[PDB]
Amino acid sequence: VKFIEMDIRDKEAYELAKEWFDEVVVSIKFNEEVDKEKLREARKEYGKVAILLSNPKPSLVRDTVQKFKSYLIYVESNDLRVIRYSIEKGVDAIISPWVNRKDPGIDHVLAKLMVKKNVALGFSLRPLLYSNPYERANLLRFMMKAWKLVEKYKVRRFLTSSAQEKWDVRYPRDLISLGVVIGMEIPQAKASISMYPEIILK
Repeated sequence: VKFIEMDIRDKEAYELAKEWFDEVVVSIKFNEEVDKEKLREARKEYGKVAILLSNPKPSLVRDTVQKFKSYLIYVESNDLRVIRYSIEKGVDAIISPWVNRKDPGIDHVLAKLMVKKNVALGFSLRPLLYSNPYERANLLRFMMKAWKLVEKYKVRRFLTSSAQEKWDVRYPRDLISLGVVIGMEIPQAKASISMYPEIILK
């Protein structure tokens, strides 16, 4: 089986993940404008790079999906309006929408739209690692609820470290264990780091 890490956000984490996965995608964060040159080099260098829009305005999302068609586009936002809109615009993935929210960041209506628009939901490990015991428990609760919805409607999904440091990276074995903890069966967790990433990449 070919395991894939869809979201690495640090150079040293990338080098380590490359030793453990068949393919690693590096996410380049942008908040106001997407820089073609900053991306261009990443492609030649890393090969596979995703544009990560962090708390973007709707206009930024629209522009990006139009201009950069050959790039994967991920959206991280805690604004339900932006999340819904990004899904409608057909971005490739919504990453951990429950972060900085008091709910899963996804519901029945949104899950249905995600499947229709072929948008994936990315489950990040990082938040759990950086949180204290109490915060971790709340995050897990929201992640579990998000998983049940994703499973119920067959929404594409993937597990990822979303690593910012070398020590945030995890071997497939341990990402699978994360999947089980949030409620996935072993095969589902395995598919979340192989089959689904393959479908998302095409």
